[PDB]
Amino acid sequence: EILDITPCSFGGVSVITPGTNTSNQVAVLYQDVNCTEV
Amino acid sequence: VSMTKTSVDCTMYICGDSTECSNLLLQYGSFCTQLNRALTGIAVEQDK
Repeated sequence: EILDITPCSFGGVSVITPGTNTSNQVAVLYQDVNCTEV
Repeated sequence: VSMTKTSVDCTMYICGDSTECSNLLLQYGSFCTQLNRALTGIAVEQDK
């Protein structure tokens, strides 16, 4: 049977953080990928 | 004016899902890091 192979690790990861003296809260960004794991 | 922003993961591009290959890449030092920061540059000044 014919099967397709797709490499894993879609996109990257980025970090959104304010100034170190502002707050410790962060927001994460996964490039060119839909919200799957979350 | 703007060029297609391309970010290349030299970690997986060079060594895809390989640990020994990753160690060999690290043996070369930070070359992957210079590549990554250079591409992030290209992106940031292109946005600018």
